[PDB]
Amino acid sequence: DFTQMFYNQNVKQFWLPEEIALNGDLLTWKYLGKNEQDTYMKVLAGLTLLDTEQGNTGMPIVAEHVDGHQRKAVLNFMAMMENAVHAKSYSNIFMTLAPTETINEVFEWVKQNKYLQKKAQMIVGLYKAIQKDDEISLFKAMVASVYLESFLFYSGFYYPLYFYGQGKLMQSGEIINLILRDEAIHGVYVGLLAQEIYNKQTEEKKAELREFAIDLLNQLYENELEYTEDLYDQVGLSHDVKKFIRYNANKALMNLGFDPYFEEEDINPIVLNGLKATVEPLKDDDFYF
Amino acid sequence: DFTQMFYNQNVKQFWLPEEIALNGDLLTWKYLGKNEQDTYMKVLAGLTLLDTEQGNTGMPIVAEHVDGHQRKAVLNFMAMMENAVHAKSYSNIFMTLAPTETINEVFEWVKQNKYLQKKAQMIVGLYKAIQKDDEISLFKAMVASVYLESFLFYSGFYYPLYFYGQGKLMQSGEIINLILRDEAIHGVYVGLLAQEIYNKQTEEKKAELREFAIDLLNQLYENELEYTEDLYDQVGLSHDVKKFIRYNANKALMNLGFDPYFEEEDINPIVLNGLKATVEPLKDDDFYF
Amino acid sequence: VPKWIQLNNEIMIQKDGKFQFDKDKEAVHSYFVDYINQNTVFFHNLKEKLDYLVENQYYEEEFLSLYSFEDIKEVFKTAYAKKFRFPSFMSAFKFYNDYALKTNDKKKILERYEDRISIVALFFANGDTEKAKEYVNLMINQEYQPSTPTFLNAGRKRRGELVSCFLLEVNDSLNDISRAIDISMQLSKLGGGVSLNLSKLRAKGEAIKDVENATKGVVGVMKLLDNAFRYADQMGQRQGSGAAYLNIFHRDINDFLDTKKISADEDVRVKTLSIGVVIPDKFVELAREDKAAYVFYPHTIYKEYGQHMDEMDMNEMYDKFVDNPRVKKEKINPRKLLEKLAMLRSESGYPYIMFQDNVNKVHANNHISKVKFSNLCSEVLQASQVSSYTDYDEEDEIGLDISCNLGSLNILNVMEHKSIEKTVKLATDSLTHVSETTDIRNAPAVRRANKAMKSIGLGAMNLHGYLAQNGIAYESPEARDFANTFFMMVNFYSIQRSAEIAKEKGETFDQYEGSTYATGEYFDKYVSTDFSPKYEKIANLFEGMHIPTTEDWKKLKAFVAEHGMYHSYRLCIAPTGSISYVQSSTASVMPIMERIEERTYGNSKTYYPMPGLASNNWFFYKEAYDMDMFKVVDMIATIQQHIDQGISFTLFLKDTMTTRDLNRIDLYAHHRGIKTIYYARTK
Amino acid sequence: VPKWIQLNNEIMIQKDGKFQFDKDKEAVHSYFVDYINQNTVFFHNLKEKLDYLVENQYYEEEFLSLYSFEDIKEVFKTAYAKKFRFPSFMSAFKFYNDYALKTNDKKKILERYEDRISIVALFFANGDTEKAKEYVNLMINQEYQPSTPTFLNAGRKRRGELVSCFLLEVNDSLNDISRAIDISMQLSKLGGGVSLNLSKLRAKGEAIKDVENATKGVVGVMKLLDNAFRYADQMGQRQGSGAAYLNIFHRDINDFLDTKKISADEDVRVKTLSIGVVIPDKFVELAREDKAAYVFYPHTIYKEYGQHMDEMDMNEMYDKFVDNPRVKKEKINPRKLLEKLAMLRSESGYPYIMFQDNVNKVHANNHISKVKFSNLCSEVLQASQVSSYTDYDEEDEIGLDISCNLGSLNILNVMEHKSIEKTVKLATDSLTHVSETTDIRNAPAVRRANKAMKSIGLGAMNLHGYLAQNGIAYESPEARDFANTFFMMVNFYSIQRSAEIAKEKGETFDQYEGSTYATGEYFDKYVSTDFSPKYEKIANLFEGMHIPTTEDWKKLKAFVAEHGMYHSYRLCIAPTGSISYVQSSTASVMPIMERIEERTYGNSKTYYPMPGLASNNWFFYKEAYDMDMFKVVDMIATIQQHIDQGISFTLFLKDTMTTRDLNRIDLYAHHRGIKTIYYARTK
Ligand SMILES: Nc1ncnc2c1ncn2[C@@H]1O[C@H](COP(=O)(O)OP(=O)(O)OP(=O)(O)O)[C@@H](O)[C@H]1O
Ligand SMILES: Nc1ncnc2c1ncn2[C@@H]1O[C@H](COP(=O)(O)OP(=O)(O)OP(=O)(O)O)[C@@H](O)[C@H]1O
Ligand SMILES: Cc1cn([C@H]2C[C@H](O)[C@@H](COP(=O)(O)OP(=O)(O)OP(=O)(O)O)O2)c(=O)[nH]c1=O
Ligand SMILES: [Mg+2]
Ligand SMILES: [Mg+2]
Ligand SMILES: [Mn+2]
Ligand SMILES: [Mn+2]
Ligand SMILES: [Mn+2]
Ligand SMILES: [Mn+2]
Repeated sequence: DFTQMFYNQNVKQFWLPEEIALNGDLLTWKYLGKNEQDTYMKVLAGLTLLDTEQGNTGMPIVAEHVDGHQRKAVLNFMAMMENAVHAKSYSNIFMTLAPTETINEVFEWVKQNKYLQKKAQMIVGLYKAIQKDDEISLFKAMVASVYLESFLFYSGFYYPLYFYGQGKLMQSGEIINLILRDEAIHGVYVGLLAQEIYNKQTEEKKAELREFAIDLLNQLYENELEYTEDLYDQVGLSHDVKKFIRYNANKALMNLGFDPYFEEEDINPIVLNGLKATVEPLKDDDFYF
Repeated sequence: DFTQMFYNQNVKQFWLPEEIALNGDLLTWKYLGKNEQDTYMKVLAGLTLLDTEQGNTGMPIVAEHVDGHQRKAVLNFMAMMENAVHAKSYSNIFMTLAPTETINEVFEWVKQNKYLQKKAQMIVGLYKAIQKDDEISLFKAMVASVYLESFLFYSGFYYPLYFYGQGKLMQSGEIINLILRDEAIHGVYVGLLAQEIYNKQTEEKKAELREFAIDLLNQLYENELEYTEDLYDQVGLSHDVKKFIRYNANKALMNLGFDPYFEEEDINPIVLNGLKATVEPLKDDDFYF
Repeated sequence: VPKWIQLNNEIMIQKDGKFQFDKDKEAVHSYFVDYINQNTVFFHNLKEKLDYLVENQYYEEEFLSLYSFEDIKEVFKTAYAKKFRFPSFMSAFKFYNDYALKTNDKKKILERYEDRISIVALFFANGDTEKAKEYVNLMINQEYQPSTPTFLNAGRKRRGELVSCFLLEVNDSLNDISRAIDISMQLSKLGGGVSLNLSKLRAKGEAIKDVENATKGVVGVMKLLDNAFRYADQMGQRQGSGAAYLNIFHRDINDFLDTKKISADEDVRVKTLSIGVVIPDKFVELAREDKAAYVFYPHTIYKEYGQHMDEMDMNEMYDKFVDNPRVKKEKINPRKLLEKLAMLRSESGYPYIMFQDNVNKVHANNHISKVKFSNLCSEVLQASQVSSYTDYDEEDEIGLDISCNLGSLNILNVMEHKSIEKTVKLATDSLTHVSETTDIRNAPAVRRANKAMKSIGLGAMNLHGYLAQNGIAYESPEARDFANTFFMMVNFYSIQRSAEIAKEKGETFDQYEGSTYATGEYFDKYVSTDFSPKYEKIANLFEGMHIPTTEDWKKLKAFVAEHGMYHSYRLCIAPTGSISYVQSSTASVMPIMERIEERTYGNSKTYYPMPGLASNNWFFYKEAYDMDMFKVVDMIATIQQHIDQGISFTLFLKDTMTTRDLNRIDLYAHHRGIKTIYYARTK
Repeated sequence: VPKWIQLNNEIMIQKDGKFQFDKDKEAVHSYFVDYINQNTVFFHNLKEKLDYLVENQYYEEEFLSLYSFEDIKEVFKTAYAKKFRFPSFMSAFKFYNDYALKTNDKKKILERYEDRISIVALFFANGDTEKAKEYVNLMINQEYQPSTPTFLNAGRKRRGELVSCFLLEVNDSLNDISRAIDISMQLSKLGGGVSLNLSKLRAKGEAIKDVENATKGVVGVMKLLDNAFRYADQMGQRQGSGAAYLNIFHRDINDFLDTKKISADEDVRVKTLSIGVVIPDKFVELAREDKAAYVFYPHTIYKEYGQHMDEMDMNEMYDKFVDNPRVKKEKINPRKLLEKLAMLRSESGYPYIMFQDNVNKVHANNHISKVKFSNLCSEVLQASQVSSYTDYDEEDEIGLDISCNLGSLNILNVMEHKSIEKTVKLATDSLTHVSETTDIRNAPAVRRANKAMKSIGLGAMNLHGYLAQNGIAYESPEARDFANTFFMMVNFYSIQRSAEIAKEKGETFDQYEGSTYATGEYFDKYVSTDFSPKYEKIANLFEGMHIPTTEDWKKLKAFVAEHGMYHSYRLCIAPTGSISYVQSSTASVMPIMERIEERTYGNSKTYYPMPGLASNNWFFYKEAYDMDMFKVVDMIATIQQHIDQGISFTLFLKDTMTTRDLNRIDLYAHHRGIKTIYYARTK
């Protein structure tokens, strides 16, 4: 009911890194404090590292196990965007803002970081556990994918959106907004594929899959809180970032056809500024009574 | 030495079939004989099948086994083109020119056609035989992919080109030329990757790999002859198409770094004729003249 | 969470396997002892309250100046002597959130229920203290409920208009289209729902002065009206609601319907304008016989005959249209169009269905005009004459644009008090007053029709509540017998009050002499058929009340012949959406959607049980979706035989049933005499 | 492919390294030997042709009845005696595809160029055979070209209005907004481009009847107007074109601008509504000093001062608005707003820029009103008074809505004939006749302002063509010297003709006595500064023609003082889109965009070289994008100093230049006295 519509929306959102000139960001970058520059670098590396997993494994593995030519095509398109567009865009932002030696060090740090690794390996673990012709294991991986696309990225997206909403780092913020817009549709699409599997299950199996999804969400959420304090306490933003994580967790759940887990909260206004019944023919004698 | 330039070439060649309006072919299509329309539909259906498998299976699987994020980005982009752009374009052509029943019938015809099933069996079999960290199985699949890109498509491409060259079906022909332009660079790129693996081998191993490549080519060739006769005898063109596929077989061998295998012949000259703005802030000196 | 919210949520917490309905009552007490009494503004006496409300531009001083303060004090004391208590939390909540007068900053409550009722009664009486007390007793007993515009806005300085619905006829011209857009914006600014008949507009591909294929059809006017209603949205408080009605024989009928398809493009899709389809008996006959039908181009018909396509009878002129070469037409499949209607109603609940011949076979004012379309709630069915809005500096020919004032009888309270006659007459007087004091300075046809037709709408609520609280199944023949008798009584006393007003004022409505009231035809079925209850239980229900017989109807017919009727139209059964909460009544004559409804307000959730729901009457409060729609159609037809205008008839469908079932329900409604069908709500 | 199309495409085929320009001439012959003569309806005599055209409702009887048939035949003979030949294929193609009268079946040609010119001349003369022959000689020499409405529709029964530029003032009310929508629809129906001033409309979040946050702002009005213009699209022939102008100090200015962003949502973006921004000198001063500016809520200013924000001088009112607590305002960065304007113009060419003080420091009718906005082409700059459209059955207060009369001098043809005076006076007479014969019955303020102001727009075209064919670079100081002298003579003879018409008819335009013409201030710079050419080449160009001196200007000033002036406005330089093809001229006073333009008609390609383009003048025909925009601004300001209204001034930018360059061009235009900036076309 939905793949051709998503095909259309995906291909019409096509873009390339070269379209946004990045050099003018240096005019606001130079005015940020060390903690702001440090947080930005670390957040950016976090997003880059997670998105690489999605391009190399997450999207291609789902495309491999999903049946249907049109679904495979949409999934291929999404994998292409991760590897050919998003990855080059993150690299471009880095090369503009930091010298080569600084980039290498930030990636070394974020590569060793406990909270980034915990979530990266949790997601990758579920992708590696998919078994041929087993729709339960595929569903679990789709849940992981939706959580990455619609939830885990957002502790990171917060900061570029925060600057973007203030008139700072506008070129890289525009790029991030385009990336985020792609991840949103990726999350919604994979969510619909997961619901299709979920709806084929018994009531007991459904309850079991719901417990899986909520348990996974809880593990990731508790690690996100730690990840958040680790990066954002030094710039005083953690309270507001936490509200943004919960709001996006609720969107991820709704993508999977589940109820929101967290109470509704308002979001930081600066970040906000950055952001058929069955047809049956008449058989005659239906006109007579 | 080459991936970056292929990356740039692939992304700059990006297109969608919807860019080409097809209603202009309606009259030249209406005017073709029943035999001509039948061959044309079947030819494009055979192409659709090849691109379906190249997009679903061939390109993603090669991407999985080839090392390097940039090489993977090129291969992922090529995969997307196969199933999200190329395979879909044929349906755009079908939906314009043919009624639904004729479309349904031709897709049923691909499923039961023995030559098309044999060529798919052979090519996809080699893709699925790739073993992780086994460069020889990978080479064999890359040879198969080059043969699909640079040889097997051409029994199909002949007919749209033959019409384009006579000023007939020129909108459909424009789509086909764009597809052909893509496959030519896909065949070269995969050819270069295959040569990388071949060049690592002992002379004895190389001799075996040439045997594999030539045996495979001959087996595919013999099947393609029967396929060509089956499609083109009713339009009187089988001998001409055969010359064309031999010509392109030599190009496939060359893409693999091998000498031409078939003698040169004169190809139908008709077929040969078928071939935001940057923002600066306002300074205080810009307000005075 | 508030204490009353917890008490209201305690209803669903079952005790000994039964719902805790009594907890609801506790909630109201809490809602008053913790919120309403603390948030109310108290004065030393009524004089200070009235002065504060008058000088602070809360109340109009003119209607209060017609009474001495002693009379106003007596009226307020009469209102408060009843010691009215809201039996459910949601009744009081809905009144004090939607209808009670608050301060400018909306931080305090200035009007209680008794204060609002007293103000409305004083406005109704127009200087008569005894009449004001009668209105106070009628409303505090909750026998009669003025419509949401009248109840909310009566006697207020910052008020809008007291008329709920407006119906506009749009002539086939750019001047008329622009005037219709202007009048729609003006009336949506006044707060009323606007319905526009687009059947006179020529279809797409018609000629504008000899250049052919030039018109955008009714879809362009639909887009213009949709943008106009979006712009005029009651100052951003309530979304601007409009209705477009098109005859099913219009050529644009498909494109019209395509405005509501969920796959429609943005250049065609219309989202704030409801759509209604007017189906003559000819279309149903063609669909029944499976003969291919023809939709027509209105401008060609107007050129050939000098009259609009919807201005004449299609049942007698369809063959002439088809055989006329100078009339342009397109072939359609009427059964396919019916299936498209059913599919559209399943998907979105649109279009409204108006069976034109069912409306006009009993329409009393066919001489003035036939009813060609309905209102936004598809219950107003009145004669309308199109206006000729000419160029600037040229005099406009002002026609008749329908507009009536709504008011609902609470059937349970009316029958409990055994006061059908008194309630009907007082409600008719109040609606007559609302019509008389209504003067709209930007809708000329609406103003002229209000002054001439003097049409009012007297509805009814709590039919299902009364039936379930008296142990009568809504689908039972006993319920239909009760509806027949009760609404015959309502019609009798409404006609009697209209004739009495005509006698006391010496004037009837315009063109009354050509109506079936003047000729006596209207009373035919009333002077030959007896509508007394056929069941002993219903007769006992009507005990203590004089049920009119054929002799009383003959006397009323003679009285009307001697004196005439003041109102062209008297009875119309509106949906009565939110004001039914305050009256503790089921919505309109429709069956209840659910026994207990869960509604989310703010961050809290509340449960409203149906009025009088309990263990002994749980199964008598059968949900509408579980009911046979054919028996609901039978009930609505039984009521409709005594209602001169239409009834907002919502269809309640299950997800399992197909579009064929919806088409069968529609065709049975047409067969049974149903005038209009409001909504197809699917569970 | 037709033979003439092959001969036209043979231009690009280079022989001896040169374009075959002369081949174009051959194409014309083919286009007449193969197509035009074959499909041209011929009659035995002109009497039969005129009878057939009148009887078949092609022509009007009234204008032909003013002459005897002998006089009409003499006028036609005078037209045909020139033996006019189109020099390029595109000229004849554009005339016979856009302006030549065709049968109802659109397969035969009823009007040749001489026939159309004779008919337009007979319409202009209004019964004077000698005047008709003078008009025929003017138009067949191609010295003067009536605008597309006048040229196409003059003398035709099936026609739109002869005026297509309309400026409407919209007052801050729902009645006025609905009337503006209606008038826009009526004028688009007539075929005119409608510009609406939205500055008087209160911003989003303002109060309606003392309820807060109720107004939708000017964006909802823009949505309504966009829907109205989409609906009214010349009977489905051309896309409905409308413009909206907002003052930059209006608070909605960002949302206004946000209507043209690509990222804007469907409920925000207007697609068929052009937007223009009025920029007072105060905004430029605030941006220059980098002081933060304030955008004001218009309704609060109106409540505080009793006048609209755009009705008072912001230079003296801005500080009082800021310091007034009862005036609501929002903080903005004027430099950020300028950068947003430049970015939007780079993306889409919008908005049009109106420098209010540049217009009003030379405006002759500031006593009537200051020029608050411009037209759809951003060249009409006239005083306008808003109208108070009240409710129904209430008298409206009709103001002044601008509608000027377009017509363009062909500078090359005018100057080679040494007939600046005669051409200007005859064009003024024709424009006066068309203004007097215009009667719009659905736009009251437009009709009132046409009767009172009698404003006409006399433009010029082929400036770059004339300069290039005379070996003068468009950016050279000699070109600006020629423009200064030529347009000073045009202004002199236009004022002389206006004063002569005022003396003959004994009447001036309404409120002329308060104008700077009456006080003699307008002639100040003309009685002190000599505008004779400063270069010998330009003086030799003007040889054979009397150049008005300071004494001549003093005599003209005395003549205007004694007799008055008939036209409130006389000169405005319109873009002249398609008539420049028929006249074989470059468009307006703009520099050429391309030396040879490639167009696609049907499935065929066609090539139009600029008029007179050859190898010798290839370098002088410099493309507009390659030119320095500062020198183009200098030339346009030089012309503007002699034009009472504005000039359609399109910026021609390269893709390399950024928004800083666009802002610099805009600020230099403001500094140099440019009144309006039309478009930012990026190559
Ligand atoms: N259900 C209700 N509906 C309307 N008003 C109510 C309701 N419950 C309480 N109130 C208001 O709150 C007040 C609280 O008084 P309550 O009903 O508890 O009894 P009381 O103090 O004995 O007096 P009384 O019942 O005679 O008014 C009432 O007098 C009335 O004004
Ligand atoms: N360039 C042109 N522009 C306009 N009309 C043209 C042109 N060329 C030909 N015609 C039309 O075709 C006719 C034939 O012109 P041609 O060049 O053959 O010689 P001619 O001496 O002008 O002819 P005629 O006897 O028609 O005056 C012209 O009279 C005119 O009506
Ligand atoms: C002007 C206009 C009219 N119409 C349609 C809508 C109206 O219902 C219909 C009548 O327009 P009219 O205002 O009646 O046009 P007219 O009077 O000049 O033409 P005629 O003499 O034939 O009546 O034309 C459009 O669809 N688009 C337009 O732009
Ligand atoms: Mg008309
Ligand atoms: Mg007002
Ligand atoms: Mn990504
Ligand atoms: Mn993604
Ligand atoms: Mn391919
Ligand atoms: Mn390929």
